[PDB]
Parts: sequence; C-alpha cells; structure tokens
Amino acid sequence: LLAEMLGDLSDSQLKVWMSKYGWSADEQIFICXXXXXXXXXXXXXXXXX
Amino acid sequence: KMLGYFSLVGLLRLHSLLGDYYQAIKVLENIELNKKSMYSRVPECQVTTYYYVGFAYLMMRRYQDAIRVFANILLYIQRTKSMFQRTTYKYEMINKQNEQMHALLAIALTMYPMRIDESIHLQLREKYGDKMLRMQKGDPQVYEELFSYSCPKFLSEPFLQQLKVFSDEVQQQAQLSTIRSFLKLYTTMPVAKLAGFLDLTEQEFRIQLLVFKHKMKNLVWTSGISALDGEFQSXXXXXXXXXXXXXXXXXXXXXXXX
Amino acid sequence: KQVQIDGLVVLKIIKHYQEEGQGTEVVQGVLLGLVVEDRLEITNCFPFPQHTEDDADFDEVQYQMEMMRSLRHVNIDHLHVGWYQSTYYGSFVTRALLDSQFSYQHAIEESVVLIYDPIKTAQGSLSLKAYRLTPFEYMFEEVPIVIKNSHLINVLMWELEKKXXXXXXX
Amino acid sequence: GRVVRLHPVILASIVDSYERRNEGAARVIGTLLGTVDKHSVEVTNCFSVPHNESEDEVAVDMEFAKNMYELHKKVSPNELILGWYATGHDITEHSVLIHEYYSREAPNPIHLTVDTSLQNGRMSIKAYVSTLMGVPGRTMGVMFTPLTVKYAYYDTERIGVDLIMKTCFXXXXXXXXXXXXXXXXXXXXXXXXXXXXXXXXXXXXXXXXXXXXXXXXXXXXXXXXXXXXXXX
Repeated sequence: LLAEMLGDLSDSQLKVWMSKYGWSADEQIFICXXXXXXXXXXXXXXXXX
Repeated sequence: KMLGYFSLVGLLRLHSLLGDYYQAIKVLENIELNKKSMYSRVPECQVTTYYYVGFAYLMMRRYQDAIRVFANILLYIQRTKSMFQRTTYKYEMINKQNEQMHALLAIALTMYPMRIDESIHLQLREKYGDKMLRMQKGDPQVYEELFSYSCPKFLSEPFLQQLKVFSDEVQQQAQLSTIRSFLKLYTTMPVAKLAGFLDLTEQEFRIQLLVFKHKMKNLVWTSGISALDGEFQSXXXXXXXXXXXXXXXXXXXXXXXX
Repeated sequence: KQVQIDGLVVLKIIKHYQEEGQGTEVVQGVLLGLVVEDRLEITNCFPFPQHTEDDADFDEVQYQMEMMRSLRHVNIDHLHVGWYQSTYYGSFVTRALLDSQFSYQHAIEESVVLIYDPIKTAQGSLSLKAYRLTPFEYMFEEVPIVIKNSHLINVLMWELEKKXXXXXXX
Repeated sequence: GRVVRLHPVILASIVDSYERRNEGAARVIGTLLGTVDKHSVEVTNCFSVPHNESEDEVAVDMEFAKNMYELHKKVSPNELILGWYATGHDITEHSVLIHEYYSREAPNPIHLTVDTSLQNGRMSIKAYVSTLMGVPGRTMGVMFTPLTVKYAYYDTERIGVDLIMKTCFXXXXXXXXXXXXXXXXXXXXXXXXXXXXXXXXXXXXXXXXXXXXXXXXXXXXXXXXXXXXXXX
C-alpha cells in the first residue's frame, strides 16, 4: 500500500523512503491532589451559599 | 486620524472588490484605530469597521475574529447562550447595512458554534432558516439544492464573484462536521454500520477512502482501520469535572448578583 | 497539666459571674468536656441556680439531671469534668470551697475546680484559675488554662469590632 | 421590626451545637432568646434542640422547648424566647411551617440562620420574620421578610471577645468517617436516586412557573453530592 501511495514504487525505491523516515518492517514495514480537594471545598461552599 | 482610517477602510474595500487578498489584509492590519474617535464622530463608522473586520476574518481561515467584530457591529448570541443586543443609535440606512452585515455573519456565525438561532432574524424568510434546517438534516442533497435555488443571492461584481468560490468551500466544510459528531467513542466498531453511514456521502468508495481521510483530518479518530479484520477500533477527567463545577458556580454568582 | 477552655465556656463563665455579681450571690455551675491524656478539654458549661445554702449542697441534682438529659438531645454529650465558681476572697481565703472539690474528686478523681473573678476581670485581664487537690503538705495546686478555638470560631469572634470533618481528622 | 442585633455568644453557641455532632450534611436547630419588644430585636442567648428531618416532615421536641425554657427563666427572666435558629446555610422549604410551631411559644416568630460554615465573611447570620405582602383579589400568602443584622456586644462580652482574639490581634469522628466510607461503597444506587430527586425538584419548579418543594429537593441532591465528594 505504501509503495502504491508513493507512486507505484519498486521494492528498492520504497526502501529509500522507509529509510528516509526511519520506518521498518515488522510482521510488514515498521512505522510506529491536595489542590483538587481545596477546589472542591470552595465549590461546595459556593453552592451552599 | 479617524477620517484617515475611514479612507483606509474604504480604499481597502475597493481593493478587495477589485483587489488582491493579501494587500487588503495588510491594510486591515494597519487599519484599526481607537474606538472612541469613531464613536464620537458617528455611530455608523464603527459598524463599518466591524464589517471590514468580519470580511477580513472571512478571508482569513479563522471565523473567530470576524465573529467578534460583527457581533459588536450588530448583536450576536453570546457564549453561554445569552442574547447580545446592539444599540439602535446609527442612522437607519446604516442600520440596514448592519442588518445585511449580520446576515453575512450568519455564515461566519454558524461555523463559530451553534445552533438554530434566527430569533433576531425574521421568521418568515426561508432563505436562512431553510439553510439552517438543511445543515441540521446533515444531508447534502438539500444543501446543494439550497445553493441551486438561491443562486441569485450568492451572485450579488459578477466577475468579482464569477465562480461562487467561498460558498462552495464553506459547504464542503459543513458536510464533514456531522460524521465527526458521532465522534468515535466506540472501542471497536462494525464495518457495516460505518458503511451504512458513509454510504449517505456522495462517493460510494469514500468510506474506504472517506473514513481514512477523516482520520487524516483528525476531527475523528479511527482505530484498526485498514486492518485485516476490517473492523475499526475506537487526572484529565478530574480537571473536566472541576471545570464543570466552576461553570455551575459562575451561574449561581450571576443569579445571586442579579 | 492544662485545662483547655472553649470559647463558649469562657464567655458563659464570665457572663454568669458578672450576672451573679449584680445579684450579690455567688455563682456556680458545671463544666462539660473530655479528659484527654492528662489534659482536660472544657467544651461547655452550664449554670446552677442560686441556692440559700452556701458552697456544698448548693447543687440541685434534679436540675442537673434535667439539664444533662436535654443537652444530650443536644449534640455535645460531654462528661462533667468539674465545676466553676466565682469567689471574691483572695488569696485562697476560704476553706469551704475546697471540700466541694473533694466531693467532685470522689465522683471522678480527674475533676477540676475553676474559679473566676468577675469584678477584677477587666479588658486585657481575665482573672481566672483552675485547681486540683494534691494526692505539712498543701491541699491543692493550680494548672494554667489555655483556650482552644476553631478557625470557624475565630472568624465568628472577629465580627465584634469588625471594621467538623477537619476536627475529626485532627 | 427594622433590624436585628446578635451577640457573639449566640454565633459561637450555634457553631458549638453544630460541631459536636460532626455532620457536614446535618443542619442543627435551636431556640434563640433575647428581647423583641422594640423595632430592634436583640438576640442575646440560645440553646440547642433535638431535631430530626424525614422527607418533607420534621420533628421538634415540644417538651424539650418547654422544659429548657423553664430552666432558662430561672436563670434570667430578661432573656425571653423570641424565635429559633438553624445552621442553614440557606432558607429551607420546611422553614415557614417550622416557624408556625415556634409561634405558639411566642409571636411574631423570628428565624436566625447562622452559617456555621461561614462561606461569606460579611454575614454569619441571616434574619427573617414571617409576613405576607398579600395579593389583591386573592388570599394573602405567607413569606419571610429579610431583616438587616449587625453583631453587637454588651461590655462583658466585648471584654471577653477582645481577650479571646488577643494573640491574633475523635471516636465519633472516626465513626462518621466509617459511615462516609459505607456511603461510598453504596453511592451507585444513591446516585440514581439523587438523579431522580433532582428531576423531581425541576418538575415542581415547572408547576410553580410546589416550586419551593422542588427547589428543596434539588438542593438536597446537590448537598448529597457535595458530601460524597468530601468523603472521597
């Protein structure tokens, strides 16, 4: 699929682009608390008020 | 210097009508000047400046800046959905121009947020309300037809708008939003359900392509796409909760203060 | 040893003593609280009615039982940790007051006697002390009294001249 | 009546009453004493009451009122029974009905809300007497009139407060924590019943536009959520 998307490349040409971006084949080509509590307290107080 | 600013704005507008987009944008960038001189001299000038800003925003990819300038020139629905009401001081012809500007803004406005507002706008006209309904429907066939019928409105000079370019671009963005609206939220999704939904889109082959393309956009996230199986997979929370609590408190404050 | 006196306990004792002073009849009441460690917390007090009898036998067990039961419906539910009186004579003038304390000590050996002077108490000077009996020796000794107030109480007190879970955790 | 003065002792007594139970959710209720025979009501003392609330309904111990007041009278007849207080922080739906009970002891009834949480610095106290403005062509409807408050002290208390602020110038708690933990270990059902309650309140308000009842329900639900957060 990658070779198709790159313009129908031969396996050799595809290798050039995989090499350029560091992609490698795998199985396939490998490509890739306290404060909170305080906040709640304030919010609660506001609600109560 | 207010008169000079007006001359700049008029000249920029003329250039835009017969002029290139970038130079006009640069003029707009120079152009802004203190509000107060304009306010003292006349009501209308400020509205004209707002309209110019809106036009620049429309030329600009972002619709946010224009959304603010247009609302100030004319009242607009606020974040938190509160009505924004504009002053009627400006001369009636100027006010009509402002209304036209507001009608233009709807196009920017729809992009900015939501949802189905035309309350300030007259109920009877189907020109804008119909367009709103079609967007709500999420089906292009109605949208396309709306452009086709109200072809005349878009045209209104002919060379200046030979191809309807902006409206078409806007519609294509508009079509995409609904699909993102499902917005994944599913760990793993049947292909057939996706196909049924993507089928509605005009290209049959789009889902194999249309779905992958959406991922490239990044509006919506697809997992397991292009898989042999063929089925798509699909502290932070605390912060979100805290945010909501804040909004609730804000609403209460406004209530108490009121 | 330290007696911690709460805000309402101190204000009630000063109020009662002064009211007693106008009366010209000595005022006594009971202190409610908790024996913690060696230290004693006085969280509240209540006044006993004036009696013709002086010192001991002043106490009215029917009044006390009723008051204690009705408070219990009230939240505090705190042991009698001693008694307070206002006595003019100084210093250590009267033998009679001490025997009262012996009666309290026999009921609960940790009991404390507080004495306040409502006449000599003036702005900047509260005249108060706390005693226990010793267990040629003297009969009794005095332990300094500190005051405990919550943050909520501190804010509340500041309205004069204005121009729960936490406590549990602690 | 034009206004209300409250002694610092009353503020501290309401806080002390609330403190002993150690319940954030719970609101405590009691009696206020003082003098209401002029346009300035002076609130100078108080005592706690046993009080329980179930659903809309609440129970007050009438015998407790009479028996404690009778002892208060033996100490100082000048401090009359003039109303009631609760820890709020806000007016509650049952308050006009509770107020009608206190009216039997004395009238007009006076309600002091003491915000023992002290969310707002300016006021630890809100004062109300029940009155109806009335509607023409219609029967008058009861409502609370809000009266201005100030904190004021006689010399004894002024001296006392100044002395107290000079330096500035557990088993029950454990049980409560255990109860909170139990609530947490159950909160999925209590959530779904607080969701329903919330909806109910909204319904009431809609009818009014009953409304008060719905509002109360909504408030209760919110309170229950807040208590769940605090526990966590």
